[PDB]
Amino acid sequence: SNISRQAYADMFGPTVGDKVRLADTELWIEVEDDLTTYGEEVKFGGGKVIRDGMGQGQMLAADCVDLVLTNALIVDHWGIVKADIGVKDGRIFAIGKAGNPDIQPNVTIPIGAATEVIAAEGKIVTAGGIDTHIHWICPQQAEEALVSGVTTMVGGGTGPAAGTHATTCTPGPWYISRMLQAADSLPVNIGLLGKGNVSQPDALREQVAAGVIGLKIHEDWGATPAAIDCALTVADEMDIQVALHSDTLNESGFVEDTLAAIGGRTIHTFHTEGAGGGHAPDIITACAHPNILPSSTNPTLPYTLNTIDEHLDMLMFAESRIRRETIAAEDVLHDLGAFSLTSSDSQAMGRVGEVILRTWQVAHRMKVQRGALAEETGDNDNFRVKRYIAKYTINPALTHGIAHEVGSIEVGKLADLVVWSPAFFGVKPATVIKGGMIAIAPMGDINASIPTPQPVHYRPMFGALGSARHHCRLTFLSQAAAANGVAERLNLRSAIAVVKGCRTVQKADMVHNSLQPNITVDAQTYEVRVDGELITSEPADVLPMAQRYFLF
Amino acid sequence: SNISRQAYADMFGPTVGDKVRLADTELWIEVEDDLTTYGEEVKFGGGKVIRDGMGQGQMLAADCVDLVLTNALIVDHWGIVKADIGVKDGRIFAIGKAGNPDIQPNVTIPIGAATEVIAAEGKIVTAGGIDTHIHWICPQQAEEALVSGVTTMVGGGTGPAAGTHATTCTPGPWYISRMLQAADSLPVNIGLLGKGNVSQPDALREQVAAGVIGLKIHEDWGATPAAIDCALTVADEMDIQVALHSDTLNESGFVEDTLAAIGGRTIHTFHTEGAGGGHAPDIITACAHPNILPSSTNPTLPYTLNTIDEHLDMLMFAESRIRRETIAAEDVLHDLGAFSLTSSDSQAMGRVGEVILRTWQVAHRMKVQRGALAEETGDNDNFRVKRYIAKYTINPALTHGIAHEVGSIEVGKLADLVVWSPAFFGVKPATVIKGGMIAIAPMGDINASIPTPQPVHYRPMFGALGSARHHCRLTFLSQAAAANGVAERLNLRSAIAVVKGCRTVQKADMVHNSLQPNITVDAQTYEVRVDGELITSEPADVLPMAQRYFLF
Amino acid sequence: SNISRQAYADMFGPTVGDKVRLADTELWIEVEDDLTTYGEEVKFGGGKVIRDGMGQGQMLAADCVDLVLTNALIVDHWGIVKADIGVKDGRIFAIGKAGNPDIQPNVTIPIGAATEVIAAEGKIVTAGGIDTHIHWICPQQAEEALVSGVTTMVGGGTGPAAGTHATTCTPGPWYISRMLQAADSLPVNIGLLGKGNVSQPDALREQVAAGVIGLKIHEDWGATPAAIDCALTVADEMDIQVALHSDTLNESGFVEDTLAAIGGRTIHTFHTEGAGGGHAPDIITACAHPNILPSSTNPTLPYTLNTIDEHLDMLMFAESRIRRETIAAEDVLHDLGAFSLTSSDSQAMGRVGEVILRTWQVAHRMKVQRGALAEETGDNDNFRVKRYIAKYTINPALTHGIAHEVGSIEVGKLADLVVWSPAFFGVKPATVIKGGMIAIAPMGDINASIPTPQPVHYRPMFGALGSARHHCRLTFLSQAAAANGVAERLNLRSAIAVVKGCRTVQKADMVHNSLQPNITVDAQTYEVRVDGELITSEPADVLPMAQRYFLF
Amino acid sequence: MIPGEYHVKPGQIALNTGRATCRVVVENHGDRPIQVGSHYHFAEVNPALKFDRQQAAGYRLNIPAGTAVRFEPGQKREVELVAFAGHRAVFGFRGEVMGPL
Amino acid sequence: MELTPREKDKLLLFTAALVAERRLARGLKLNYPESVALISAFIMEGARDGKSVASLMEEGRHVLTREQVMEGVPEMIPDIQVEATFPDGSKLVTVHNPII
Amino acid sequence: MELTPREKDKLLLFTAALVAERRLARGLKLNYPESVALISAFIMEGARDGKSVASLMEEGRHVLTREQVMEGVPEMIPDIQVEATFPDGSKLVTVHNPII
Ligand code: NI
Ligand code: NI
Ligand code: NI
Ligand code: NI
Ligand code: NI
Ligand code: NI
Repeated sequence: SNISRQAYADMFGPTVGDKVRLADTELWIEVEDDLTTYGEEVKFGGGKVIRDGMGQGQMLAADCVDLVLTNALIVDHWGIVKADIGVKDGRIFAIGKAGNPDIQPNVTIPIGAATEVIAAEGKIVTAGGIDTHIHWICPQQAEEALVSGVTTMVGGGTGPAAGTHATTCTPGPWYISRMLQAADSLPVNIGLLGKGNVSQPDALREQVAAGVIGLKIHEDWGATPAAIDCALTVADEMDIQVALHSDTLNESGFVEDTLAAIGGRTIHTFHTEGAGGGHAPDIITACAHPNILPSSTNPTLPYTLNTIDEHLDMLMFAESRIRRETIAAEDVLHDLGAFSLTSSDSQAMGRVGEVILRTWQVAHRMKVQRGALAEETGDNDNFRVKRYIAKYTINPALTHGIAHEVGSIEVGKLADLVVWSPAFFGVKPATVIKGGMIAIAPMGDINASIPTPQPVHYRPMFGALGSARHHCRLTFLSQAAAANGVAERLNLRSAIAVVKGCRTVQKADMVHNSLQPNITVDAQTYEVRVDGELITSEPADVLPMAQRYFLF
Repeated sequence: SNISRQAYADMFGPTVGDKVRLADTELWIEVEDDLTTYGEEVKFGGGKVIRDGMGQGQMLAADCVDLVLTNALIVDHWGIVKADIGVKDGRIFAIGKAGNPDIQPNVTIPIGAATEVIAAEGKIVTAGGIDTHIHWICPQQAEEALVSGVTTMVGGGTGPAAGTHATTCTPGPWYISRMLQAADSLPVNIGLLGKGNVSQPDALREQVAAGVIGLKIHEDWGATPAAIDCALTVADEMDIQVALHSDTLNESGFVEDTLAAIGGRTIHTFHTEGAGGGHAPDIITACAHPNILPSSTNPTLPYTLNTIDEHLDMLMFAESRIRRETIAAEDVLHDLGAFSLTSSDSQAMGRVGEVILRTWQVAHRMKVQRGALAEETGDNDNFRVKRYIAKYTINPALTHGIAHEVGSIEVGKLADLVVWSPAFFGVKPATVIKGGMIAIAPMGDINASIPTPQPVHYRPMFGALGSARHHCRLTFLSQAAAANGVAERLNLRSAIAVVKGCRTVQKADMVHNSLQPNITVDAQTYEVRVDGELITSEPADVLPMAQRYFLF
Repeated sequence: SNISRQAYADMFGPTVGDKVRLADTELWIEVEDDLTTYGEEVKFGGGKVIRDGMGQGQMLAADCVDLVLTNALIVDHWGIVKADIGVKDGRIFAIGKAGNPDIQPNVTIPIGAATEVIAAEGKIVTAGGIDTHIHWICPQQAEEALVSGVTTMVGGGTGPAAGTHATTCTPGPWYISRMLQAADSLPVNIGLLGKGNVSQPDALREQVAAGVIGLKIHEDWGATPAAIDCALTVADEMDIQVALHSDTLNESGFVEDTLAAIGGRTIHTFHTEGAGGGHAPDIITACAHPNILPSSTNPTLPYTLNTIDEHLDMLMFAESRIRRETIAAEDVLHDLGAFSLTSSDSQAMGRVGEVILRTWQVAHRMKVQRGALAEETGDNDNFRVKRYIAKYTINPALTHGIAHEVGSIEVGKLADLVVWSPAFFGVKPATVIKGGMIAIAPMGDINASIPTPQPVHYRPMFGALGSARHHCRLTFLSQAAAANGVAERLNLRSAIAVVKGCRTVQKADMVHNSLQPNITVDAQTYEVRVDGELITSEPADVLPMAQRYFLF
Repeated sequence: MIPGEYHVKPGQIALNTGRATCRVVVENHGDRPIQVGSHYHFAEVNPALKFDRQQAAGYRLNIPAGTAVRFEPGQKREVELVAFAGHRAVFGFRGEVMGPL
Repeated sequence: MELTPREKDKLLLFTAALVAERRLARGLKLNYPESVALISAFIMEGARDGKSVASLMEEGRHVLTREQVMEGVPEMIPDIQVEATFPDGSKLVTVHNPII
Repeated sequence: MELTPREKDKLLLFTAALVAERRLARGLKLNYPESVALISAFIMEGARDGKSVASLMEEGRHVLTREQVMEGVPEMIPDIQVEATFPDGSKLVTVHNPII
């Protein structure tokens, strides 16, 4: 028969050409494609399509998926498309048309008796976020982050210790082992960073051999040219990544010195703007280099009216570090693609549950201030949406060598997915899936007749329990630890994943964020210029994804 | 010497002939027997009986019980008697006279150095409830249920997924395995139901072989004659039970068709009244058959003034499903013994912590409306109490083939017991014991000098912790899974139990609830008649076990 | 250069000669020594000392500590000194001067890449408390106790059972095994006490062989001469300790009889004052004997205006047990060293989180009422501080044979440490470290930019999680259980420790609390006299460490 | 501004294009209501619905997926059917075909 | 009090409403969580008073108007559901389009 | 309401302040936790009202004076820090020497 577009959207979600506003921002996305056959969409419920002999077939478990997300609107770095998602064995099986081949056409995702269903019509589905700047100050951070849509956390720490408060470092074999064991209790994928500040290579190899997937060089432990060179030498031979928080005091040299010490070798620069740490006042110039993978921490994102005021006491010379000129420019550099990742810097000048939220706030503020990106096609912000989502998903995954397991909705990757209602996109998820099982979601009155009655607040699900958790999360290890049998020795219960490809990623590899601007910072005025033109922006007085959604 | 009856009751609880009001209902129970020897009762405390050489003897651990519940007033399907209960190795050792054979007479339960004591004088002790209609929407349901007095939960689900919201089904090997692993974390005995809606037997055998103890046929997945027949064929050969939620839409046939498809084979019918699902408007007629084991879900129990009003939006044709005529009759059918079980239907048209509470509310409303049962002897409601307690204990256990492990206070059964103060019977337990260890109980200020100071609220005890929990709970498996080594393969840590006898139970086997009425439903008026007489009842405006006990 | 003393204290904490007030009490401590080299103190942070090549050296993990607590002011039974503390492999490595031997002098604690740092300047560090009078009524007690600064808990129970409410007894093999398994879930070191009230030795040996490190003789189970003798005979041969709660009723004999039954054998007397239980009214006279190790429970500490009033209903003849004369004297006996330990008696006439707090309140009230101890040297309360801290740390450890593992800050002992801010000493810890990992600490807003924003309240850290917890806690076993393979049989996951030296400790072994007074109690008046002089004190109307720190 | 609002473009969607269809008059002769879903094999619906079962073989209701058509007792109406695709193999329902066709 | 998990959970709802109730009093336009909390807590009290499910379904739509809440909020709340112990036991109250 | 962990945690702070607020009203001199709770809850409301971080840093020092709190308390609180959702997102407010 026929059906009007409005009623169709109400029943199966939007289709090609329809636009959807992201939360309460000014960003609009438009469906680029729909992988269905009109009339053959699958729907669950009394009298619907997914019933024996109809939308559900007769195949055995081996020939059908374990889970199907129906009528999902995917937003990923590669596209904004409408499709069914199939999950099998904890991984993304396919993106296409679900159903029963016996009576339906174009079925690429077979639904059988062994298939569970999540109705995603009217919902936006994304990969789980990846935060690579975690300070393990307390375990409660994993729940906060998971609830926000972040499924992988990389960083270092031992708890509320002075070392960890300041640096993302898990110092030495003993603490590393202890933290690898504690990680099986947390519902997120975890990778650890050791202390890279030493001029003795063997002291670094021990930590890698013990289990760390990276090394953090921090000025508090001494970000000297010697220590930097030593860490990068070990990284080169052990295929682990290096994260840097440079010498703010310019004690051992200026920025050009650090860059020289690095010597064109791959390195992830933390909070490249400078407020969070780094050569004052020009550490931001690092984003011009091909070997530097630049990221921002979240408190400076985006530039608002109270930003500067709150930053002094949070620091606790401050004026050399907290610069309005570089803070204003950072937002633009993100819009242009010069800054490739966003991260938190949890409880050490960063908010753990605000990585995703703040990234969208920057995109919004840039659309309002600068208009459409030169790359936009059509009357939508599709490209700007792909550029920004890549910042907390695929790019972080590439920078740390875990893109082979997580980072995006592509076949064969771990099924770490987040379901969002368009009105709450980037703010409060409808469902957070880890390794194919729901791990946390909003849940109403436990004793109620339905799951919707108040009070509704996030509560841990079966995917966050005992052995089911162990089966749905990954603990990342360096290739060395993996070979030395660390997992068996510490008796780790979770699935193991090895990092690789940390030395070969370069700026050009960052999805939609590969710009290397000819950037300069004025030593006196602190003004940031690209090709001589001044880069700057205005501070927001009010932002979306804020007072309309939070109780406090 | 001599002692007056009132003082005796105050010191050791009531004896033969004494009556006790159940909570604030009109139901009174009378002690039918007392297994003590007056003067030789055991009591614990400073200067009491249970002391070395006196009430406590010299035997080794092997010759005495690990726990003794003293002076308990047991209410079970077989009797309402006063006695000491002995627990050994996590199981019910004996019901009789506890003490020391050296100086006391008639001792059948030896108390020694290895014996712990729970003072049960003045308290009512019952078997733990068994809910066979669980939707695993969230793990928090186990705590809610445990607190209410339910110790075994059977049902299906994977969490807050559309499939699970609607049906009690854990679809396929992968989810089944995942949920069996997650179950070791929950403080209740658990058995899982897979998706039975397929016309390919092998797709069903896989699920049974994977670990499910039953199969749920649900109209949302297609309750067709073909699918029904297929599930019952597999059940017959694998000794697992089938639970049914029939075709409400009458799409494949009317009720007589479904009944014909069943073909006299054993089947547990869910929410047999119809509101929760089933052939409109006469699925209730199923309770007339010998092979049908009928149960009700709890929101329609009992018929009250707000019942009809709340049921429409909870459904979300409604008028064909929500019928005052069948809802009013259901209460009576329970009083008569035509309906044999009560269950929740947790968060899918049912309240998880109200199975026991609502069952007693029905008994009360029926006593008030219909008076004494024809079976009553004496001026008490003893028989009506036995008929109703059987609904959420022994009968559910028989219907699903687990009566050999749990379901009642009989020797050799797992010690899943609930201690109640008469003023809070059926509402708020004093102690909930799992496998011989207290798992949850009301607990006052942790820092207080005694355990009674406010605030008192339910908190998890040692029986709900790590390995002690694993040792005090059971995970039920199908005989097939048990043989295939599923427990070892998934590395389940809890005790394992196998279901058996699911194909041989019939209506006649339901304790005190075996009536097969010649019931008819009027297609137009929806009136329920038994032998031509109209079955009906009036709705309550106020109920016991409600506003006097809850803060909200 | 030079630096003034005030600025020095602000930067590195106090040094030799400086005095610090303990919380809001009148007790002042004075630094007796400083193990640093002025100018070479280690400090962490941007531009500080602990940086590569500087305060941090080039040694491998094996040649440096895993953790260093910098500039700590230690208060232990052996001294009140300023020093750096080194922790390696979960144990106290050294107390001395931390740093890098390459450029610094007198370094005894090498800091390398594998070293984490806890800034302790301005903070007081102590050993974790040890409570040997725990009633395992609920598991929540471990968190309450841990937060207060107690890291080891010894006692008995099975949960909220009548036996456990009254006595610290885990009756028999089955419950003992169950509780040993449950203990891996608790973040404190645990040792269990079985029921010692039997006149059959084999019934006692079974319990020891099963895992208990001691036996509790309690009047509720019959504290008869026969039962007492039997328990002490087994203790003598199995090297386990006995704790006693004597016959209050004087039913089998008076105090002199019990003492005779004991026959000079080692025994730990619980609540030796009498209120908590014991021969009325003179059980207090036990502290005169060389084989008696006397302890107090905390509700009677210290004597205040509401003490007597609250004690009657808490008891629930009362007048024979609750005596103002003995309650007033108890405080003095502690000040003199006649009473050697303080404990709680958790939820059975004792407050679990107030052992440390109340011990300091007694010291304060005694300083105010009696002035300086004869042993004091200098204008400080150093000796009184050492005498009192020993009561809940080293002495309890010696009495129960675990002093080889815990009890004080000495090399080779498990690193169970508590960091305190001077303003909150004894009330609310800044950090509680178990086996070298922080297990609980105050933590602000999880989503905040720093860990300090409100609300700040105690939350579990990584040292309290899964396997990391198992690695940082100890389960104590009797030598017999250890040899019989109980740990492997029950599959205990935590580190195992064996008790030894329980039969050889005597009053003379109690650190700073070894007085054996010629004490007498008047049968009629209840007055306590030592050498004929009346011992007594006045009740406090207001105490420190109370209303200024608690919300309720 | 409305959070997460759609901006659906106007028009319609043609369903099940390129597929055989046929119209059938159906009458409910039962005393109870019957509701049929979009993808149910029409030839195997409740026996009380009277129509040409032979014509409805391998067909289902030509209505938007997941919706249904209801027939009250005594109700007679004309519905449009669309043929099954895929392998054109029917399994389940009343167990009348259980195989291709 | 022997509070069960559901009773303690409802203390969370009650408290969220005290927050919203105060802010409304200051003259602020309520946001999403505040609005849901206020209308919900109102229904729980209606049940404690003994009002019928039918009456509460209607009264609940008159607690807050579109002028007392932030823009977009009314559209974010198509309905509000909450259960409470009525004189005749626990019942579910669904308030459709509560804010207008 | 879909409350996140941080929102629920803040209900704890709000509630501690109701306790302190009542006691202050009775004429009692506030202790340490009560004082921290009162000033903190005041800042969270300032943000809900839309006051700037700069303004709150100053106003926060005028909620309680040394005569309204127990002895030693002012010295136990060198500063008070709390975060809340301002119109422009979450911000941190540090109030130095709030009690004088
Ligand atoms: Ni940094
Ligand atoms: Ni950082
Ligand atoms: Ni159902
Ligand atoms: Ni159900
Ligand atoms: Ni005692
Ligand atoms: Ni005790």
